[PDB]
Amino acid sequence: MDKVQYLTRSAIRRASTIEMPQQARQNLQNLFINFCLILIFLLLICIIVMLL
Repeated sequence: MDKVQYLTRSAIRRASTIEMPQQARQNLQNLFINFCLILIFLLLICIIVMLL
């Protein structure tokens, strides 16, 4: 790596934050529900496997 490091930095930062600063902020919300889903369900799936 040597050029793909700065080329990528400007590929998303100067494209996904200047053209969709209002949408990207709202879309990022999906990261919260996804983690919370996998974070709370990873425990429930164990209740049935540890009993049946």
